[PDB]
Amino acid sequence: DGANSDAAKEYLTKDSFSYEVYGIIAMQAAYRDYDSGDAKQDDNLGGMQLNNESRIGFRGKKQFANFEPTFIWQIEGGYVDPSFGGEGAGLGERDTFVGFESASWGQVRLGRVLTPMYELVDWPASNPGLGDVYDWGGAIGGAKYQDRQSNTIRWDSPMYADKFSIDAAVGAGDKAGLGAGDDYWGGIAAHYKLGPLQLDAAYEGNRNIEAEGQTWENNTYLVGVQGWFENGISFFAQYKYMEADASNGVNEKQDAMSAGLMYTTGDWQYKLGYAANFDLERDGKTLSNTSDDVVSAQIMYFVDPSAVLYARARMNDFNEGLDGLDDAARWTSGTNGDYNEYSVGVEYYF
Amino acid sequence: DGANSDAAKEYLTKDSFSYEVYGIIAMQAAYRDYDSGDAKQDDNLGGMQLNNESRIGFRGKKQFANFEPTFIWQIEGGYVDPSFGGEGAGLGERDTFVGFESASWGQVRLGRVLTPMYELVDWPASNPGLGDVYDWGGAIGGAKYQDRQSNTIRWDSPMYADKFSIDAAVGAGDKAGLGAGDDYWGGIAAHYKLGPLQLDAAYEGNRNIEAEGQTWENNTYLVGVQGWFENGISFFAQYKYMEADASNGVNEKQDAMSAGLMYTTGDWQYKLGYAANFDLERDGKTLSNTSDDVVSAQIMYFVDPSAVLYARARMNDFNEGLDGLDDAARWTSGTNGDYNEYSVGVEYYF
Amino acid sequence: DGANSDAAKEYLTKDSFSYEVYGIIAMQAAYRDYDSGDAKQDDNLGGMQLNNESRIGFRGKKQFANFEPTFIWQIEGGYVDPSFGGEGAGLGERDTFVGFESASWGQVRLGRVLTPMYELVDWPASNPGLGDVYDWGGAIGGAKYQDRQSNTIRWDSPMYADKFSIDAAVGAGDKAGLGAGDDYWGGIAAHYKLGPLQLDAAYEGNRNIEAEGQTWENNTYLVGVQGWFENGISFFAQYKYMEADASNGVNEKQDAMSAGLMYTTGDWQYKLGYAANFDLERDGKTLSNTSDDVVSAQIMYFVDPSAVLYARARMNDFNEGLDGLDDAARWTSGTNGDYNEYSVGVEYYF
Ligand SMILES: CN[C@@H]1[C@@H](O)[C@@H](O[C@@H]2[C@@H](O)[C@H](O[C@H]3O[C@H](CN)CC[C@H]3N)[C@@H](N)C[C@H]2N)OC[C@]1(C)O
Ligand SMILES: CCCCCCCCOCCOCCOCCOCCO
Ligand SMILES: CCCCCCCCOCCOCCOCCOCCO
Ligand code: NA
Ligand code: NA
Ligand code: NA
Ligand code: NA
Ligand code: NA
Ligand code: NA
Ligand code: NA
Ligand code: NA
Ligand code: NA
Repeated sequence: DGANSDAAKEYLTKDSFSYEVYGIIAMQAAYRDYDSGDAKQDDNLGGMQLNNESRIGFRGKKQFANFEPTFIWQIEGGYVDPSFGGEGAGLGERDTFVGFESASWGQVRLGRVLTPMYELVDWPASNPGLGDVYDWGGAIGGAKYQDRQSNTIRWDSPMYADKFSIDAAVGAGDKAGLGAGDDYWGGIAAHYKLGPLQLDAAYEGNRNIEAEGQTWENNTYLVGVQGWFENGISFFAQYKYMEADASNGVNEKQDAMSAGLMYTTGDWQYKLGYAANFDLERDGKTLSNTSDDVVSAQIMYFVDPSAVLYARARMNDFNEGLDGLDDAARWTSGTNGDYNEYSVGVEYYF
Repeated sequence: DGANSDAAKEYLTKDSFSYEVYGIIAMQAAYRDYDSGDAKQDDNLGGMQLNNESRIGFRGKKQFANFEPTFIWQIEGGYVDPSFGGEGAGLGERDTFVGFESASWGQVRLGRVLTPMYELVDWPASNPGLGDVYDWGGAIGGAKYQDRQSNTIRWDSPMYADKFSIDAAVGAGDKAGLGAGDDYWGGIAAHYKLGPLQLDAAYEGNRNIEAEGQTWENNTYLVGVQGWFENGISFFAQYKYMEADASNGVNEKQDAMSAGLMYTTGDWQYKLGYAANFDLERDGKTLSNTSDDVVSAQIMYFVDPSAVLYARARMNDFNEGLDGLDDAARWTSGTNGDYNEYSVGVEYYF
Repeated sequence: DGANSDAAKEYLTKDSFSYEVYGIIAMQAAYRDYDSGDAKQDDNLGGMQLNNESRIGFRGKKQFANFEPTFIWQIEGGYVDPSFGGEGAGLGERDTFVGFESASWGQVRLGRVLTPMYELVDWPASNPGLGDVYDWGGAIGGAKYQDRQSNTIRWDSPMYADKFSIDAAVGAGDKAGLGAGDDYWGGIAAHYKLGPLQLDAAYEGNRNIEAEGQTWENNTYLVGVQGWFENGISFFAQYKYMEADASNGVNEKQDAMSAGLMYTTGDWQYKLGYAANFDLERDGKTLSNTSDDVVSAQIMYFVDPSAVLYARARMNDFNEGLDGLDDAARWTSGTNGDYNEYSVGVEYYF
């Protein structure tokens, strides 16, 4: 089977030992206390779980004899036993790609990677534990952006003048990746280092998204700043603007923000985070109680150059629900209800 | 994505080459002869299969610079192609955990591990081929015990005075691990070395088990002995007592036993095994024909220090069926009918 | 759980470092242009995808102290992100076996391997991109052959007199592997190297195949020739004859062929391929328009001893459909409709 059967194994010279095994060992013991309005649902969803986000990966680089740009590849496994999921992950569930790099024009990757917009949403703005609100939270229809996405081509520019970089990507959408749709998206992000500050801007457009009986277009915009000061204080702040248009003329808009404050001293880092989605507006009308927010606190100990220990507490306050354009409830990260979470964890890199 | 995204890869110093790849290569060619009472069911269930229980694992240890107890981790894949199943296993389907160890207080593991009770049920008492009766066999409702279980914290004591050790564990149940329940369980085992003998006792309690339209509590108790004699004879014997209470007032009790005899000489080991479940009692009344038993013989050849070859033959005689508390047939390991199995196998450890 | 619990890990001497990690990094960017007769279906199925056929494997050999023939084993992962599928593959989805080998009598493998017949169908006769027609295409009922198959024992002879080799195999069927049937199959292939030519012949019989409310018997025969000339010209040609007999007395026949021409000069290889399935005959009557064919062109660049780059174009013309013996449509590789495909790709072996 496959594009060339096992011919590579029969005719090519094996490049023995040209790989690296790597892994992130990551365990979070997390107790969730839900307040959904239903005592049984709270008992099911809440309680103590172990969130095992350990993963194994393989990666390598190769200088082909007949081609100047260096070939790069990566295959990274999924989380081996996350909370709320069964055990076991396949290889290739996380960033998994081939590509080429050259110091002059940067790096082009093909495969499964983070979109330029999602990368900024994810880090720094989803940490610590802000992601239920800022990453995959929100009430807007269609697809505000992809996150980790297969069938993508992504270009990461060089760091021009040691100060300015661009990431650009296009790819197939989720249904298109199964031969079940013709959705697609394109995106671009830019970063500018201004001394102790970094400026970020990003865009993503999704097209031909099928949902709630309509076809959707989404456009999402993001601006952010990150900074670190000499007294050990650092911060980030991000503003995010989401627009969606359905094929029946319905328009939706929602915006969001995320901010974080960190104090690093010695082997310790203290962190506070806040994120909110504001009320969704549909066809000029504000939908009441469609906002979300989360406040988070974290203390982290640099127990080793390769590892951290941390404790975290957060409070999620979600929207009360809304209907999509087909008169059914629209799923959001608030569907299961509000909760608080107390957790301790370890992360280790080999 | 995740509790801390890809921050570990970005900010931590990679602890290169600090891992081990290990594996058990295990293949059993097994012919089954079923006598279910339906000739077509016999043809489907029976016949020759290959039972590929090979698996790959990763593990390592790390002395963190700022923390005295040693960090340990393991990620083990599932069986790559077992009999009666499709091919392919993910990483993390078997014992997969992080933990800490210190010579004074032993070892604590968090993740997916064997329960204290199941570890004794599994070894030595399920071997060779006694498991259909003694491990997952039985007629009792609820969950008599978990076996390999995610969302567990397990403490293994040191071997005090070269004689006495304890294993204790608590964890979330199966539905709770999907956010769909609040089942939980706790267990404890103790081992006492009296020269050539070892004494074993174990307990497990499961709570809030949802099954057959009821909520269940289970309590399971186990006592056993194992012995090694230098004329080459070794043996084990176990008695197991299981009780279950449903929320509609039903009580069930069942007990079981397992015994094995071994003669080891040179590169050879002969083994006989026997296990039985006795009649289930429901509400003080014994249910007739709800018992099971199995007799097994095995010859094992130590073909290498790292590997064994073995041949095995066993006869399973199962219960004749019983209803659960929702007036439908209760699934047991006897549902598919009686069978004999003849097999040869290899196991190899790298 | 398992035939021997975790006893290997507790009692056997670990053969550390007796393993190899290997991989094929394989990425194909493929644009599909469908002409199915329905514009929506054309839009869903067609478009650009990445076909990531990268996979990771583990393999090794061990000379047992007490056994002459060398022990061999392999565990190979599946495709990490193929087109039309989700991401993630388990270990063991591809060739995964244990076995023994000796220079005198060849090699026996137990586990998941290609059948002798399928190996010739796959390479050379399905390349480049002829497989939709010649590999899993075709309209005949039952199972014309297995491809990669679990529960197999396969014997590969030595190359006698440097000229003649045999592969023979038997195994359980797909439902038998789940204990849901008693299908099985046997096959044999032979190869003869006569100067610049290689001659190939193969047979496979499948029995007790359940499909379309019937039980099927299949017999498939194959003859082929491959040639390599010193001026850089090479070719292959293969003929395939398939017969099937259903348990209600219906008989079916179909034949097929595949041919390819290659010109290799320096670091370049040009390739043209053609394959066709001819009209199916059912109970002596030809069913019109049940034939398929494909024409394909490829240019391949040997970018490295370990890697190739290639570009490829093909046009698939499929049958218009047919009913099975239960009066429902019989699925074939033409069910989704005709299409053209343009692609570029890379393959790399480490
Ligand atoms: C849980 N039963 C599994 C069965 O689902 C399958 O293994 C799946 C595997 O096929 C899935 O992968 C498959 O389905 C994915 C969506 N869930 C998309 C990718 C696809 N290859 C993995 N995500 C999980 C394994 N347990 O085959 C092995 C098994 C044990 O029988
Ligand atoms: C210290 C380990 C020695 C274990 C030896 C094996 C013991 C075999 O005992 C079997 C007893 O037979 C049980 C009959 O059923 C008992 C009914 O009472 C329990 C209620 O279910
Ligand atoms: C060394 C032998 C070289 C082989 C060349 C002979 C093969 C030529 O036969 C081609 C026959 O094709 C005729 C029609 O193909 C089948 C119908 O097409 C299906 C359209 O749906
Ligand atoms: Na719960
Ligand atoms: Na989990
Ligand atoms: Na997506
Ligand atoms: Na069978
Ligand atoms: Na199997
Ligand atoms: Na369980
Ligand atoms: Na499409
Ligand atoms: Na895919
Ligand atoms: Na098959």
